[PDB]
Amino acid sequence: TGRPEWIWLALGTALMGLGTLYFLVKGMGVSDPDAKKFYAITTLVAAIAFTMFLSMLLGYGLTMVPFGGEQNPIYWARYADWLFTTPLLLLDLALLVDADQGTILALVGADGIMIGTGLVGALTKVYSYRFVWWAISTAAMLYILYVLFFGFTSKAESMRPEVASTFKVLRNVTVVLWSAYPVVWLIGSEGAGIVPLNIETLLFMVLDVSAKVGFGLILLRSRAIFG
Ligand SMILES: CCCCCCCCCCCCCC(=O)OC[C@H](COP(=O)([O-])OCC[N+](C)(C)C)OC(=O)CCCCCCCCCCCCC
Ligand SMILES: *C/C=C(C)/C=C/C=C(C)/C=C/C1=C(C)CCCC1(C)C
Ligand SMILES: CCCCCCCCO[C@@H]1O[C@H](CO)[C@@H](O)[C@H](O)[C@H]1O
Repeated sequence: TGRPEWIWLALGTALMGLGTLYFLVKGMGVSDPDAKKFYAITTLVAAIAFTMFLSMLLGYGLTMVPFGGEQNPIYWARYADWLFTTPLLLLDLALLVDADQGTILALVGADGIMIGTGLVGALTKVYSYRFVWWAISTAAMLYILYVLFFGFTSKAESMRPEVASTFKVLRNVTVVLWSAYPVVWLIGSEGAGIVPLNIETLLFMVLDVSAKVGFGLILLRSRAIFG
């Protein structure tokens, strides 16, 4: 009939909006140039989330895809958000540990794949191929999560305990939250259609807010971002 997911779009909008504005204000107040690069990335992550939630709320970034004999709604704008915001989040982790330039290029890379395949999955009309795309995307994601868990922690260990242990909290936050997205896609409106669209918007919304504003509040309050 109508669109019951709207409420969680509206609450996502509110939350990314407040977070964007809060980061903007704290970021403008501080003088340290190193701390600033973190503000700039993190305020930008939130701002993009905000604009994409707000579009969706207003009914944009939505398409119908036929698969399994039905006409099925898919919010593709969501992938336009992730395309930019996930790699910016990795750049935050990467600058915290002084990652080598070519590790960063690998992650951004893996990441582009992850979002690009997720999206193609979300629009494929042969039901089983949707899961082929989904599996590739999850493979790229695991690769990310591996490098953050093995490669970056080893890097963090070269840093003062305070930047290491901030990194550890953020790594920990990223691993738990990111590792849930594939499960939601698989069981929700984009995959098996078990969990309906409203409940799935809710879940992604909570993961997104946690993965960006939650992440942001942890980083941007740390002494670790100061030079
Ligand atoms: C240097 C010179 C360059 C030459 C010209 C090229 C410039 C083009 C830029 C990139 C092209 C993207 C096109 C686009 O369209 O973007 C993506 C999308 C909108 O989706 P859709 O329209 O197909 O949805 C369904 C369709 N149906 C609802 C209307 C029926 O959603 C989004 O990522 C964002 C939506 C808007 C963001 C909200 C904040 C500010 C918006 C103000 C302007 C809006 C004016 C109408
Ligand atoms: C602010 C948004 C965040 C941190 C979003 C993270 C999203 C992912 C790690 C997405 C992962 C996906 C898969 C692993 C496979 C299927 C489709 C994707 C895009 C949802
Ligand atoms: C109310 C919503 C507006 C959000 C403003 C987000 C600001 C994004 O961040 C911007 O990144 C620049 C690089 O281009 C940095 O060097 C800056 O400090 C900043 O202008």
